[PDB]
Amino acid sequence: NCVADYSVLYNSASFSTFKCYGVSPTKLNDLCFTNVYADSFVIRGDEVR
Amino acid sequence: YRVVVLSFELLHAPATVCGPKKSTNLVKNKCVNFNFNGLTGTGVLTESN
Amino acid sequence: VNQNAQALNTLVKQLSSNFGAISSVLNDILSRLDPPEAEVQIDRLITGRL
Repeated sequence: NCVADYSVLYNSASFSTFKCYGVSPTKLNDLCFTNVYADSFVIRGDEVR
Repeated sequence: YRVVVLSFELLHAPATVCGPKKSTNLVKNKCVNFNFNGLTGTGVLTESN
Repeated sequence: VNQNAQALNTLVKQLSSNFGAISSVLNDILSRLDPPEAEVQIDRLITGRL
């Protein structure tokens, strides 16, 4: 129940990893979804893979 | 390395989160590329009972 | 009449099969994936539907 602007994230150029599966990252602004229950944590770099 | 995973749910139900876009006018009885609630396609629309 | 109707009914229902693709709807793949990745899903639908 809120507007998702994915250009703010995608075009910020701070995020070293942008990996999208099943969806292209440039069309996230185009599709509407039921929900996007996001998750958050802190990990090591070598384990980001 | 700070990590967020965004899992998007694309199911057959009303959408809550949607990308920035502009809703336009509705044309009836004429062949149109249409997008209702994320459902995209091409066809003509008729009033239904 | 029954056999011919069954043959077409089976042909219609095969359109809802994924054949390994992420979605059986061709428009859903095009709206979600870029051509470098949208195509790979489409050949999976083309192979099954052909």
